[PDB]
Amino acid sequence: FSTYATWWIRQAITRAMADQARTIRIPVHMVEVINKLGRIQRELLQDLGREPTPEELAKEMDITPEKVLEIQQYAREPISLDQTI
Amino acid sequence: LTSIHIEEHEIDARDTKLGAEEITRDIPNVSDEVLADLDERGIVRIGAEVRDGDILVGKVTP
Repeated sequence: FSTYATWWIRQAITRAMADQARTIRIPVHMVEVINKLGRIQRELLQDLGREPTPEELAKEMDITPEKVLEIQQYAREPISLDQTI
Repeated sequence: LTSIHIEEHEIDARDTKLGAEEITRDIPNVSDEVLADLDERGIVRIGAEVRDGDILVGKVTP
């Protein structure tokens, strides 16, 4: 029942984390790209050492480099008003 | 006792999720006379005296 339910636990948890984790809504099929972008950016930060570029990100994802710019602006988690600066 | 005081004014064209920002002369709903100090590229020509209200950088949002 563990080896069975592992599916449903994961799918439920990640289906929730797709929606309710962020303030602004972004569907699972349009946030998985941001999560995997995060993961492979961590991988490319780990391996190559420096930060990779949206062009190389778009070469890794196999997308238009004007989309990875569009997905980062979504990946900007919003900032509060009452903050000591 | 006359001094020279230089105020720095910084602006940029960042690609917002809507479209892409641009630093260009032409704006739609303006007058011609105010678009004078600027050149074709959308920056003021060097040495043009500015009155409070003048355009220092021509920038457009999507």
